[PDB]
Amino acid sequence: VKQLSSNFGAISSVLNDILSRLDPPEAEVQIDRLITGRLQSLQTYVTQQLIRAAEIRASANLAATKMSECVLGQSKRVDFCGKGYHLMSFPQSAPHGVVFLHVTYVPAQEKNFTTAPAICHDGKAHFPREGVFVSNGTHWFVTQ
Amino acid sequence: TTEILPVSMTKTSVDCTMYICGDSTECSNLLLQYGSFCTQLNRALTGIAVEQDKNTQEVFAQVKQIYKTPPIKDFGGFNFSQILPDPSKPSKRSPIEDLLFNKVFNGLTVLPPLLTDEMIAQYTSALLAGTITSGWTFGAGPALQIPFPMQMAYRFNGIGVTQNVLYENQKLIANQFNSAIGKIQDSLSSALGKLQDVVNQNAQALNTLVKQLSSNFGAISSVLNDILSRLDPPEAEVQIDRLITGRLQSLQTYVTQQLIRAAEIRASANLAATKMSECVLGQSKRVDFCGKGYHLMSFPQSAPH
Amino acid sequence: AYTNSFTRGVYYPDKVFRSSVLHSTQDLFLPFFSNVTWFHANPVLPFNDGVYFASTEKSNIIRGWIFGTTLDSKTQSLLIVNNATNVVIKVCEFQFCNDPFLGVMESEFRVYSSANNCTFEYVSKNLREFVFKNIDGYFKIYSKHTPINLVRDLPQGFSALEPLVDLPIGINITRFQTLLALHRSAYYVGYLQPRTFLLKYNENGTITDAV
Amino acid sequence: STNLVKNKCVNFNFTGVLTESNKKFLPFQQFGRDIADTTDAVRDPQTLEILDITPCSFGGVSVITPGTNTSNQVAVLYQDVNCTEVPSNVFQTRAGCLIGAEHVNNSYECDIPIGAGICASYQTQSIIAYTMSLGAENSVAYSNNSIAIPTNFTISV
Amino acid sequence: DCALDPLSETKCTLKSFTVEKGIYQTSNFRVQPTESIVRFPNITNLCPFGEVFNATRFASVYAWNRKRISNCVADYSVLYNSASFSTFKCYGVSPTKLNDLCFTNVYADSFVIRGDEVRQIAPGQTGKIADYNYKLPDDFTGCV
Repeated sequence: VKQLSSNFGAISSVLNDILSRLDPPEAEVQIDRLITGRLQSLQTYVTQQLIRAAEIRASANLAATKMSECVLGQSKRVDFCGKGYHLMSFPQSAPHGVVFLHVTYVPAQEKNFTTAPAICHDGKAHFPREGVFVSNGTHWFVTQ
Repeated sequence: TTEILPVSMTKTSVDCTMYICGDSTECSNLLLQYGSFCTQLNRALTGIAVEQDKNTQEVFAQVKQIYKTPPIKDFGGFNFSQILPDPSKPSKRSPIEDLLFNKVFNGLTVLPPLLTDEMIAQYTSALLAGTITSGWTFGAGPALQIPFPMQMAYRFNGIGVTQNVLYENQKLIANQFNSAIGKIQDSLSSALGKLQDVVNQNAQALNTLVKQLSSNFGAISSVLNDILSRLDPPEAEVQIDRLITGRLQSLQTYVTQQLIRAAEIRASANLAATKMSECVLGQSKRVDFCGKGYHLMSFPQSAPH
Repeated sequence: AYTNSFTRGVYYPDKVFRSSVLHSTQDLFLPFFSNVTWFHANPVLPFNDGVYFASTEKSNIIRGWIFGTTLDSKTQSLLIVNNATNVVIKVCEFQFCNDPFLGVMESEFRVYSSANNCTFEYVSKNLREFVFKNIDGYFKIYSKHTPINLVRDLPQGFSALEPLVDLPIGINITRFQTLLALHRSAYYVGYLQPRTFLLKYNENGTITDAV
Repeated sequence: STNLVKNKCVNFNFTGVLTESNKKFLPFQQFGRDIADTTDAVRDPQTLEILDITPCSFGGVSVITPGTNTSNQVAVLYQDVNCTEVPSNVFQTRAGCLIGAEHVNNSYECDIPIGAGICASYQTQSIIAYTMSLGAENSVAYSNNSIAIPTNFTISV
Repeated sequence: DCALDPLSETKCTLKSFTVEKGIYQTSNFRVQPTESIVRFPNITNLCPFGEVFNATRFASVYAWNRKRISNCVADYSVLYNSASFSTFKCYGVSPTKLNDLCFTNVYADSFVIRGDEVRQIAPGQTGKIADYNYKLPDDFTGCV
């Protein structure tokens, strides 16, 4: 809008100032200047709107994928639906967008123990089915 | 295998008046009639200059602490000396990183990246030290230290194969990994066209912008000291305005094409971020997302941009 | 006989200094690999769009060249003479003979018999390339004195003719001949063509290579 | 007019600082030029020597403020300009010259980005500058056969 | 007042009274390029204008003699202040500052015409003079 008050090398910025104190033959040469200017500015606006729309589009596409994969799923992907281990998500709207609440599980309060991949017994090697072999300092124990 | 991903390009700033007028009041006074084209141009160039840094921070800054490796290094068969930071090297970089950075005027200014090459190298050293010692635990909270053989048994379980297969084949998997990292050095030395292309594109665009300052566009000369030193102000306006329109057009074209290139560097940086999250901060079951085959682990190394 | 130039007659369009760049220009340049008329020591040759003149000789046989329209009186004629002393340039209506030359005692000078209406008057092995050109009455001569290891044969290599004299007289040159020293006690003729040349320069400003 | 004004951005009638050179020439060269017809040198018309015509000194000016709702103090960066030709605290940065901010030796998280590793903050009274912190530092207890296991936990959103 | 301090200039750039935290380009710094000096070798002479101007006689438009009057001080300031010539028609260049303007070579097409045939000679407009006697090309860069 603020471009509508520039001469661009014209003699006013009003078309009721160029037909106006000037005469129709010389009026073309001052109207065309205004026309070129205003066309340029309108084109620039439209190109920049295309360039901004291309980015709102990528944002919306990520929003779509994540609603597929975090509300409507549980995601094993690392750092796609929060930080930690993904449990669930909830969407909430926002004026021109969406916010999501990421519910994740975070482990805490570690304790260092000793291990080994394997246990020998009766001449055989045993490996844990779904855990790890830890020791309390004496007896060996399987944990998740 | 390797893969090259451009994350940033050069941040440039143009002084509209200094590119079109070149310190001449007559031109500067004629330029004011065009309104705020020069303001919209500076805005657009600042708007891409800032996002170039944002790309960098969203790719590399995925760690809270600066992890360091133990001084005594026994990884049960894996020797990672070619990808660890070397103290006697420039910028405390890794041997592989060394090879990567060896392979690849008038209102015109280039802004330095907020982040130096040293700090990117330290981000990588942190990520690397975290993955070789704690596995994927540091990417979900506490860095629980695990023996490297145990970590490799879990990634084997992750691809469906039993742990005994790694435990009875430790020394061979060891040698094959070492030999496969041995070929990377030579394969890269004999590769980073992705990176070379973005630099070449930005260079050619700057070069065309400067070369446009020697065209008349329908004027009598290309110098403002050849229309003010050779003609009275009345008739000079009808020749300066010609140079003005043409230089505005060329500047606008450059900025539009820079916005279009920035949109594509953004997409590349976003895929680098997602992949760092899925392939070094975790193990991807995604077919062909972190390599060809069954993904085991990834390791980031830095390249100029 | 005819011969084949390889990369010859590549003069500096003009002055300003240029460091190692590939400035592409477009001037009257003898096209790369042209057909140079091999002469031996002569008849009047046309001037047309400039004349390339490679001279391969040790003893001074080429004793200057005559230039002009009718190469005689009624119309002015640019005579460039070279003697045991120095160069005598003269644009006057002369009386050039059918064979304008000089003898070698040292009794010489038979070129002409008259010298009326004298507007311009100036007075003062080894391959000698020369480029003549009268654009807008400006006789820009270009020269390259590069010592060869042959006798009278065109060598293979590159040479950047450095601009020499420019005569602002304004004479119609449509023909030209060669003054030679006779005995009392081989040159090459090419024609320049509008040619686009990617001129590769050096940090010292020298055209080291061209395309 | 006068004689050679070596090393001065001057308007010459043979603008730019009249630095000198040591290049050669071929007996005729008039002035000097380079890529995109940029007058980068000249066969000096009088003493027949080479002088490099470097364009005049120039650069953007950036204003760092902690916000008018916190303070009205301001810091100024002259972009990629040597801090000796600007016209307290003057501090030289790979990104130009910074005036109005004192350089400290701590490292914090980045607040206002200057560049080349440098950020600025309204902390230490006045504007201060520093090399930003990548982060804190966690060490590890790796041996060859020792594991850590979490005992309690936390749900986060 | 947009020229007091950096903060006021920042306010003026943003067109606001509350600036939030960030970093804002505000203006440019340009070292003064003054002391205009002349290294041009002075010609220190005088171009004989009157000789090729108002002489004893002139030529016709069929045999106009172009006199090369150059390599001297071209004082056109004295021609302008004398104003003894009805027309000056400087097409291509400025005739007021033609004295200081330094060219490489200047001509002097000397001929006489009628008062109606003085308009005929023109860069573009053809006629009994500019198409049959003395033709003035459109690249005219001198002064009639």
